[PDB]
Amino acid sequence: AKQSMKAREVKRVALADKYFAKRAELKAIISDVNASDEDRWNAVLKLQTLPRDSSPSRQRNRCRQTGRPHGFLRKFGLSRIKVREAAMRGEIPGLKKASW
Amino acid sequence: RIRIRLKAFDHRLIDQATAEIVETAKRTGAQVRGPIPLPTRKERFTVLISPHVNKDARDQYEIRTHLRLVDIVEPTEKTVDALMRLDLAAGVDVQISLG
Amino acid sequence: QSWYLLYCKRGQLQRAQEHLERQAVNCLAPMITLEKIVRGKRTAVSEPLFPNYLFVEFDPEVIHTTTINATRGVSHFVRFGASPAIVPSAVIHQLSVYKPKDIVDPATPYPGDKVIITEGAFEGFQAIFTEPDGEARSMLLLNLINKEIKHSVKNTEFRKL
Amino acid sequence: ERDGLFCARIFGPVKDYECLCGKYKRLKHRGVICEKCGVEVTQTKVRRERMGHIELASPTAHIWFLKSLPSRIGLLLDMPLRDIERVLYFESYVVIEGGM
Amino acid sequence: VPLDGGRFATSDLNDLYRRVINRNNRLKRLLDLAAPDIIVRNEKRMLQEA
DNA sequence: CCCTGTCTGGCGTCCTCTCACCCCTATGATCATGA
DNA sequence: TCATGATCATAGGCGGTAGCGTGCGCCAGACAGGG
Repeated sequence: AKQSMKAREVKRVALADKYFAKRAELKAIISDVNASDEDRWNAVLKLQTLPRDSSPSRQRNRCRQTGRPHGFLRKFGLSRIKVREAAMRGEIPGLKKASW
Repeated sequence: RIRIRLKAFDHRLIDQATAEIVETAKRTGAQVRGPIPLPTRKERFTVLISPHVNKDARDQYEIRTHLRLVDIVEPTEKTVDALMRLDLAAGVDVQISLG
Repeated sequence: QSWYLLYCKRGQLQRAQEHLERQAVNCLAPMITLEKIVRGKRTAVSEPLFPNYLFVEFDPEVIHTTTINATRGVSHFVRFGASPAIVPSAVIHQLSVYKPKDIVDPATPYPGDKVIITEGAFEGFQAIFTEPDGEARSMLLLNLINKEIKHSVKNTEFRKL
Repeated sequence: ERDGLFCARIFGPVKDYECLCGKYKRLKHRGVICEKCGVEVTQTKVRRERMGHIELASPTAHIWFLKSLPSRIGLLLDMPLRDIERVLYFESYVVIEGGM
Repeated sequence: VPLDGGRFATSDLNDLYRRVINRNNRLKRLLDLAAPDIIVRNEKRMLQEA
């Protein structure tokens, strides 16, 4: 992937980090059935106000080395290609070719 | 009683670690329960090995996390205290828990 | 015949102050309580804060000092100079009642203190009194690769075994 | 006693490669420091060369520059030695920042 | 040095450093719990002389 | 400021051998015996 | 069972309601007294 995409993501991550408490509180308010209607409306409007990159559902998991969006794995934080390279080169602990 | 949960990828290494902790226990205290083997976690992964496109071309790796449950029935003064200075070989995550 | 701060000795006021408070003599020192687990026992003693600093009222010339020397209360005058300096009595005059600093009981622990928790074999590591609950016993504040348990230790022990 | 005049975590181990707590004594295990007593398992020759410091609670005049005849603090300040001795032993007052 | 009698006739330097550290710790404690006005002076004189 | 007395700092051989000496006193705590 | 007495072990810097010091000597340079 490009440098720019990586930068965008980093930004998005930063924003998620920043606004977590507020966004979560707002979600809770909106959910809370034992609450005033006007308050709920205020909450949903307030959610709208916050930045979009603040959402965690915006950020895409990439390879931590290449930034490749597809073929990702969570345990390793790497795309399939780089993961395989890692297995071969010995740098992933415990990982070896499996047969059964 | 002190339950101890040894976890590692290498099984020979974990075995060595189990032994060593058992010795540490036995000299100081008395009635070590024993090195019980729990089930191993075989976390498998499939991946495409082609850079671009060959879907049937694949490699299937796995990680074998091995578990060893060692238990100490009588915690004495000396015994529990030994363990603090007696660190184990690396790549072996231990997990002690009294009671 | 007045208030004067002298570096003195300790603990036996009432005799040199028998010489003194035989008169209307005046005496004072800063104050502090001490909770100190002396030997397995919390002891509470509101003793003077300072070492030998002490306010005594007496009169210099007719009663010469070497006669009175044979007693405590005698290290020497507050001087800042050769002559025995006329001291102020700031506490007596404008600072009567104090010690709201704390009752810290200088360096002896309160609940939650961070110091030695075990000796003998397991010690070589400042494990922690997450609470000196009661000086009796528990299982240490130890921390390896599991849960952080608190003290492993009997009465005289959790602190300096 | 830690950490008095003779120490171990200030000045080093008493015995060579002999950690106070004792945990490192291998030929293929040199360089790593201790964790219990925190004594770097090295040599006892290093107790001949490590120095410690005392933080004085109030500053303190060195005697070699005060009373060596001539006094370097004396004929640096343009001030005779008797005034400097009567100031340094807390039985007078000298003026700093005299003002208008 | 040991004198092979259960006791250590110490060298003079450890005595001197021990006196400085005694007097300095007592001066830290006296500056801690507040000095009685014209009082935080005798202890500094003692430290300077040690 | 120009002497002239006082003061307090420096210094006072080398090499070797032998021997003694290097806290005791006071206070507090614990144990045992007697009432 | 309780209280008292005796014995043993452990713990710090003139000792005293002052005074101890007193039998080297030269040189030298600064600090100060007298004029």
